[PDB]
Amino acid sequence: MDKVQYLTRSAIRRASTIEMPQQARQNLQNLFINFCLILIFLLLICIIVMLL
Repeated sequence: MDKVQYLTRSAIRRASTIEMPQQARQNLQNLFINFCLILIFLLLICIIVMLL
């Protein structure tokens, strides 16, 4: 790596934050529900496997 490091930095930062600063902020919300889903369900799936 040597050029793909700065080329990528400007590929998303100067494209996904200047053209969709209002949408990207709202879309990022999906990261919260996804983690919370996998974070709370990873425990429930164990209740049935540890009993049946």
